[PDB]
Amino acid sequence: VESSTDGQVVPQEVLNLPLEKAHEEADDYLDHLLDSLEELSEAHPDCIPDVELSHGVMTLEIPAFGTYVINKQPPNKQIWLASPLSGPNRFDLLNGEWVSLRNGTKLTDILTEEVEKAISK
Amino acid sequence: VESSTDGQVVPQEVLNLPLEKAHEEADDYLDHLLDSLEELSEAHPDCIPDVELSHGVMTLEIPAFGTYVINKQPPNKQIWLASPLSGPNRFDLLNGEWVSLRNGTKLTDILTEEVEKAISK
Amino acid sequence: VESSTDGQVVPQEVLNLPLEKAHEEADDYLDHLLDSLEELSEAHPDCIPDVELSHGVMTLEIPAFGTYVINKQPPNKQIWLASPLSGPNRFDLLNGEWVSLRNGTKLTDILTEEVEKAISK
Amino acid sequence: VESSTDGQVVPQEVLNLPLEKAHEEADDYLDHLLDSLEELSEAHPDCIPDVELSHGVMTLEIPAFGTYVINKQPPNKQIWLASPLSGPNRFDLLNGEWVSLRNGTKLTDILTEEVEKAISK
Amino acid sequence: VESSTDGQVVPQEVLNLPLEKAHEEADDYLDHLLDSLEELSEAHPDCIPDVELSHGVMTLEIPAFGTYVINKQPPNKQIWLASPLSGPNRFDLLNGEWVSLRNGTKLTDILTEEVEKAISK
Amino acid sequence: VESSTDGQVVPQEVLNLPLEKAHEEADDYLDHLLDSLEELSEAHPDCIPDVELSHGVMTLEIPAFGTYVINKQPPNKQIWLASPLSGPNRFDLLNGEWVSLRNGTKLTDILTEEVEKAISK
Amino acid sequence: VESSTDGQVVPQEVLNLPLEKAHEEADDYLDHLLDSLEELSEAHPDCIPDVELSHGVMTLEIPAFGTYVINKQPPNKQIWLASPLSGPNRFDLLNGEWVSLRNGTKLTDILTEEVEKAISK
Amino acid sequence: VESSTDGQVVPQEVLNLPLEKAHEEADDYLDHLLDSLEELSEAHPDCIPDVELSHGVMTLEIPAFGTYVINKQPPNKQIWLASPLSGPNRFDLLNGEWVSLRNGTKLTDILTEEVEKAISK
Amino acid sequence: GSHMSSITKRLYHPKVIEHYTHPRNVGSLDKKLPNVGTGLVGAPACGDVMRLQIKVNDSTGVIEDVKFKTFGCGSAIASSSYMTELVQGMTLDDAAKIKNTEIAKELSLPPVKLHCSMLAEDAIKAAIKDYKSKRNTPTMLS
Amino acid sequence: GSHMSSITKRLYHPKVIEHYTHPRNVGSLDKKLPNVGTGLVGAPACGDVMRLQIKVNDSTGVIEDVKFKTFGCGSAIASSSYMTELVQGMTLDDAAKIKNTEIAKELSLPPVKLHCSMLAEDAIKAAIKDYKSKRNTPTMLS
Amino acid sequence: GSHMSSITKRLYHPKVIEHYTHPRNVGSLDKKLPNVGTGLVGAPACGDVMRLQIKVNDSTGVIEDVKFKTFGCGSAIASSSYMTELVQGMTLDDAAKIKNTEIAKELSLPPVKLHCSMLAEDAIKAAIKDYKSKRNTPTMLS
Amino acid sequence: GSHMSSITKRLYHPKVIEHYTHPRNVGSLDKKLPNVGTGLVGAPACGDVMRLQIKVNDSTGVIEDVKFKTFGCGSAIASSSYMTELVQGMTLDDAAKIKNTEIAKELSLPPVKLHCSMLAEDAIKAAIKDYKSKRNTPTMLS
Amino acid sequence: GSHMSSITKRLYHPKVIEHYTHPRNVGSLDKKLPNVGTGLVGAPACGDVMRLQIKVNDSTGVIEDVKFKTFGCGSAIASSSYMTELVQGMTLDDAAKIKNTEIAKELSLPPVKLHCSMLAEDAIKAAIKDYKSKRNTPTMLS
Amino acid sequence: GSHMSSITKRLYHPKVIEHYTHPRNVGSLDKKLPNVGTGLVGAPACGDVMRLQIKVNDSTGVIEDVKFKTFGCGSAIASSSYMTELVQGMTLDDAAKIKNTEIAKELSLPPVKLHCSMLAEDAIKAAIKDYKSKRNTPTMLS
Amino acid sequence: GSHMSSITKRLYHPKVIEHYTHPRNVGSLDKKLPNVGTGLVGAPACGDVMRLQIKVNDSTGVIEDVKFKTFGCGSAIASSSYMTELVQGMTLDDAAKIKNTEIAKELSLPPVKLHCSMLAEDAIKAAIKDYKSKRNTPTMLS
Repeated sequence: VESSTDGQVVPQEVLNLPLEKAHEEADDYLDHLLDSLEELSEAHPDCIPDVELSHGVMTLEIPAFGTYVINKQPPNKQIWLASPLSGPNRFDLLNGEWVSLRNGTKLTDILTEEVEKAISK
Repeated sequence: VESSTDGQVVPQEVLNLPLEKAHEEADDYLDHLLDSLEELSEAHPDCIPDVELSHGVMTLEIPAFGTYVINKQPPNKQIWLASPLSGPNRFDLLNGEWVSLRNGTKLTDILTEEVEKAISK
Repeated sequence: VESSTDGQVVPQEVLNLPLEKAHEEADDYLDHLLDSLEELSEAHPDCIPDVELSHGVMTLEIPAFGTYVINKQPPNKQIWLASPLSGPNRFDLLNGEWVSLRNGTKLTDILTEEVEKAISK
Repeated sequence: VESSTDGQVVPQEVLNLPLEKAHEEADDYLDHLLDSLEELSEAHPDCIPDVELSHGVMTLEIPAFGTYVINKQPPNKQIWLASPLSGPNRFDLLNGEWVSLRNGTKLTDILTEEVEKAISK
Repeated sequence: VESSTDGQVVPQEVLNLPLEKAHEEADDYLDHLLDSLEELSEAHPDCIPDVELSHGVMTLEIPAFGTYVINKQPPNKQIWLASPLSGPNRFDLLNGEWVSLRNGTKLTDILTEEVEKAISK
Repeated sequence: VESSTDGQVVPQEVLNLPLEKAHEEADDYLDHLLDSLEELSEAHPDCIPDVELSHGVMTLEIPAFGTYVINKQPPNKQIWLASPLSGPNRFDLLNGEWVSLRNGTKLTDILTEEVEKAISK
Repeated sequence: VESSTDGQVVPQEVLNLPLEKAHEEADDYLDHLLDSLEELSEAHPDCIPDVELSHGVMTLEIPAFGTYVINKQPPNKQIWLASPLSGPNRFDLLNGEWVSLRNGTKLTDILTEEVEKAISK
Repeated sequence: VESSTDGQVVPQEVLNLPLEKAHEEADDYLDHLLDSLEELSEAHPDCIPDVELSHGVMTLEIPAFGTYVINKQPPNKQIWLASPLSGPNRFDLLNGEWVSLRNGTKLTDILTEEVEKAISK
Repeated sequence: GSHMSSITKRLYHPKVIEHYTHPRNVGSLDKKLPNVGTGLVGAPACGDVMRLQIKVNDSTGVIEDVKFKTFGCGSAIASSSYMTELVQGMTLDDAAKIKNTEIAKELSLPPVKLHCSMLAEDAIKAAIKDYKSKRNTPTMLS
Repeated sequence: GSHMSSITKRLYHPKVIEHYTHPRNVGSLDKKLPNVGTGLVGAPACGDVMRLQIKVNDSTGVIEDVKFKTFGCGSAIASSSYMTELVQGMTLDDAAKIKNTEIAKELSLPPVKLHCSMLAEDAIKAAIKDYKSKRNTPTMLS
Repeated sequence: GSHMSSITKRLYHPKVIEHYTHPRNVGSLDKKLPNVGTGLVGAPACGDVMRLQIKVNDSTGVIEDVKFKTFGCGSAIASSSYMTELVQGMTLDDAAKIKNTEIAKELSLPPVKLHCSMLAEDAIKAAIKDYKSKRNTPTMLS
Repeated sequence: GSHMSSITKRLYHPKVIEHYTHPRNVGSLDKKLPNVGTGLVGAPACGDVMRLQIKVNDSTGVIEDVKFKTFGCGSAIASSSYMTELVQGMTLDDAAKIKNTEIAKELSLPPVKLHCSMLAEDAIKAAIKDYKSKRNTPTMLS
Repeated sequence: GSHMSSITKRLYHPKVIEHYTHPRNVGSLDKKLPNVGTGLVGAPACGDVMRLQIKVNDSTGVIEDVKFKTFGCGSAIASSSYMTELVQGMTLDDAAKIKNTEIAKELSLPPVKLHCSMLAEDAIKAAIKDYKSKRNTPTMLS
Repeated sequence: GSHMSSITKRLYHPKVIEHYTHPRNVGSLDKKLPNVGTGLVGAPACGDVMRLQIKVNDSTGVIEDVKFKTFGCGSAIASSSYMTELVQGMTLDDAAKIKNTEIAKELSLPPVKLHCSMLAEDAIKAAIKDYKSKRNTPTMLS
Repeated sequence: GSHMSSITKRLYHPKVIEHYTHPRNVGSLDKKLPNVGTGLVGAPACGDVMRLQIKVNDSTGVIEDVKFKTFGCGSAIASSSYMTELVQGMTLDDAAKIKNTEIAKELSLPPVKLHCSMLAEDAIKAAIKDYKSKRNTPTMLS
């Protein structure tokens, strides 16, 4: 979203029309997903692993199940990540979401599912 | 897709429904980029000779009908291809296969087609 | 089984034979390294809830029961380790487990035990 | 057990008890894998045309089967592998064979049995 | 023509009139040298030692008799060439062929001759 | 095993249970590889002449019946060996001691025997 | 030859007398080592289909028995050689031919015989 | 030669023929170049009191009846020597054995004669 | 992202609440010649069938309802729940985020094998990629 | 291409045989509001005109029948055969691989721009982009 | 490695000859408290059942004989031949030198998944991991 | 591994549950000539014996049961109860996966004496250094 | 370069076919004040002359035919055939292209000096260093 | 090695005392499936036959006794003595240390000469690695 | 070596032709007091002594003929043949060239210990270095 006018819009004539979620891309991605994983975090007896941002690269805790330590790929490309079962991927943007370059799948809110399905089983 | 399963697409009720194919996905485009590219390289007295992968630099060699040697883009991006008939070509996978970072053409079987279009004439 | 996925094998009535435990192997036993820092602990009534992940340095934080420090050794041998009560070690994989190659005692399941024995003493 | 000869040992002195194979030396077991292929891939005009052998890189070239490039990982550890459908592997020497830190498999004949399966189909 | 037009000069009314085109100039065609010998490579019974591309820089050679390693001159000029029968000499473009700075000879179509004259004698 | 125990055995319940060898983890192998080269090394009217001790190298010296000279392998791997009749060896620790890449031989006690076999003849 | 005479300005009276091949210039020996070695090492359905060309190494590539790789010693001495069949050979010249310094032995046309003994056995 | 055989070149149908004294290389200089620089150093109250080698170099240390230090010369040359009564030599091997390239001498037995001519007087 | 705000999001699991809102297998969709997919899974040894039918509005493109079924093993119920939570309230692009790996590390106990209740990703990718051929937009298909 | 391996491609291509096997001048398609494209490209003076028409199933999205015609040049019959092999068995994304340069410098032979005998790729890029406006999927077309 | 050398060696395929020479599904082994594995595996979904029972000498540690059973899939017969030719006549170092991707990419055309048509690597690895626990050597088992 | 997951596993102590399952010094094993280990250690300081006999399946390589004993020291009871939680239901590559340094600083509180209250892991390093010899594979023993 | 594609083109002798095309020592040429070169070189080792005379168009600058005489050695004849393959049907920038080191190491076994047989390219370098002058352009010579 | 320490060592060896301890070649062993190795070697060109049979306590993994025979060569007597001396009271791993170039170049004298007058190590590597095969562990052997 | 190139070279082999040329073990040499070497080597595992007698010209130094014998193993005949083809028509700076390495990896297999039937270059290294001594040129001998 390059309009950047969310709030001054949506009073029932464009709120009955579909509007896509805002993207900055980077500021929005940090604002949304990083604290969607923190909403889950500590102050309950339903256990948690915590959220991390070690050097401004997301390094979300996945200690018990899976390995999804996000890194940056050496110069000329951004983001190196490796799935423990389906192999590596390179992440770039496509509509402000981080969408893989090798299979076109996101991770925008999949990480939120992972954490609270690690306490369902 | 990150199904990453041995079979379990074959019980015949999802074998008649569509699903992704050829996206396993970081070495897939070195198996379908070399699918019959180097197959016609020897073991015939006719056809076309010498088309082979070097140290991981995949090339197309045809008598005098074209050339593709994989190249790298200028800093901030990587992987480049060039044609003497359309000049600069930019590449990197986008959501699956190779997809131009110049437009949206794919060299995935361009290399294979031209090996045997040099036997046609 | 180096595929690390092998669906539609042993539905559990044609098994009655030993079943192989996962190998990935680059990050397989980093999901066995911790197995109670997302399945247990963290905002639980007992002590030591802290967890930290750098970009490949991840251990349970248990200073009283002694922490291990994951380090890398100068180029010639991979990984360096430090143990308060048994001095420095050199570690490499064997089948995917993170172990000294001079012994069979891993730190993989040691940190699993010590987080839930921190409740007792 | 190192010598420079075979013979002048066991001249039918004992012959009812055989003995498991020696493994002299470290890089001789990168010559054994090579040796197998030349009459399990070539000397016939049918099917598979070539298996490239490069300097300081060993490759396997099969059209759609996929290719295996034997790599090295950053100095600290030697030899890295990436399979076109099996995922990442790594190998370290044992008694002078190159033994995977996955299932304990050896690539002496992994990349020899695909080669003669090429001939079949 | 230096506008890269060689279409619409071919319906015959100017194709009869003398015009010369074979210019690469470098970037930009390799069909006149690198893979002009690919046809004269190996598949067919005649023995030829190599045409194969290296690491991504053309170093075309005939290891039989015509070693003329294609190299770059140290910075301040471009192109260096070897000769087995007259030692090395500096070379540079003059018309997009690699031209001798001695008095002008071009190895563009000469190495083509040598390969099929190395099986004749 | 990094038990690090200083006894607390012998009341005769564990003294009827076999105790083989407990790992160093780095110290012990170096020892005993020089404890017959510091007990028969020199300074006796008959015994081997001398073993010169060095910093960052270790050797056995015998006038002409040869020895194993310990060296290091360039970064990627560690240990390198040369000898008058065993040729080049390398070693890795993987059986709880220094495992030869020739056949798994450990040189900790070989040097001990060679010293007093050079006293034999 | 220093004379740069291999006459026709002689009636070949000079030639009758014992005269031995000598390589001049320093690119000449390339077409006498890889002239002889690669001559039966590419494409036929009798065995061996291709050879690789690389920068800084130029040897025979045969995946029938393993290979010899010519290395280079760090600045102080030029050329090195190593084999897992005869250890680190070490290398220079002495007659303008490739002369290993193990015993002064050449290997200019020896390895030729192992290309046509790959058919025999 | 280039050997890899020392056994089955001795049953006395080839040892009744001269069986030549080989010199090579990383298997005949380690202790057969150090055959008296430690033999007559210690393990006796008699002889000469000392000759000792350096750490990572070899030196002759006869008290005042000359000396030799193996030296090195800037890159363009590997290894160098000096003799008190004739100035500096240069040392390099060419047949396995080290040979002066200043006049032709091998220090294999120079450092053997001197050692026991210093017991004499 | 997520706000309420409480930490009882893990106290009661999302899946029950999702199921409760709009059961099952009915949904809401518009009618035109482009029409919604139907997804299935099989195996008779395991016995599993997971019928994932998306019902997608064609005036917003948003999956309003995609409901699951489960037959066979009881561990495929949970698996298909988070494949009907992430995909709703988003378009087909952001309903293809899902990875098998999401639910294939949660019944693990890591093996070298794979279960028949690690297939709920493929269950709904037999419906949304059967709605990229019947929706006549194969862009997101591959 | 695929592993077989076939080294008997010696003055033979099964592409012409494949065109012969299926009809011509219709194929397989479903009747619905999204409908198949039609392609044309021609040069009047040269007299060469190639009509490549895709007839594509609108419920699987895979091109099952690809028609070709060639008029004028006889060296363009061969060019059209490569727009009738690869495109089949695949969706539009995996059938938009081809370039004009793919077949154009495979005609001939001299430097830079060639003749105009070939037009085969252009013919089916007027047919797949007229099935990205009639299929109703703009993004691929641009 | 291996040589013969003959130009007619690959004309024929080894697998059929090997299967034929032995008659039929019987091997040689030693009898003692440690004992040879059994390698049942089954997929009712793809219909292929196998059974790779090793018969291994316990006093030399050399696989003497191992045979396959293949039911269901007919293209899995010749993919069970690599678990009865490398192993037979060779050591227990050659017991593990196989992959499941060694034999499951050939029919393919590599997809995202694989195929459970052949499960012969798994079958002998249900028998050599039952001969690292019955053999009594769990060092390379896990 | 497999978890509820809830912190109810920390509300009650695991050691008590472990003790409850099969008291005392009784297990299950496979009876054959290479027999299960015997695990003992003794300190004459408090005159006590800690007995951690492993009873191991000799055909799957999994410790079925190991039951502890502790005398004297009242803080050594808990010390010997986590050498039985881990190794049961797991391989013999997971039997030896624990150091004495694991348990020999858990009452620390850095002191001068580590006492004879933390010798428990030396009683199951007397059980696997007796079992691996009897099992006939001292590969990981030494 | 060269495309036909036929790779059995040079399996049989090129030279015979080339010689056969123009019988016998008669080429095609134009004449004005610029007039064709004349080129010989001795070789009394053979006891004969190799006479390579270019016959060149003086209005297009393309060597129509080059006509050569060779006697003596039977290998000398085949060293004068590749100086008549390449140059014909091409310009005088392809007559200045050719190297004297092209044919001077083909018989050999790389020497350091030309043999009597080899000197064929010296007769066409006596034909282009006499034609360039007569043609009135010594520019390309040096 | 081990700091005994002998500072009174001259030219004597206790190897003779060790061999006698039990008369050759008999010693002590345990009886069950790991039956002790029998190792032989012979030279047809030196005439020496050395028989080394280890006798091992199977339940402790420690070789109790090994003694040698030596025939033919008188210089092969010393070679066998060290091999037997070293490995008594020690683990099987401690008997996998020994190299054949322990005794091969420690006879005589330049690398040029090698003899068959010392093959003692080979005979005990046909008894400690023929033991491992019968002991049902191949993971210290290879 | 030089590319002629024979394309039927592989089908035949020089070794048979070389054997055929001399009936029977007859060669050519010059007679003077400096005389040809006489060379043999025996492997007791090959069971035969391979007799390689060089017959060398003494006025050019060129090996005209060198003949072989072989008995016992049929795998050593090939090795001795290739140690007469290589050195014929060569000088003693091209026959002091030859390496054992040539034939020391051609019966591979794994050459962990150098096979006896690869010792057929030691037969002629007892002839050409017994030539240097008798020809009065040793230094290359040492």
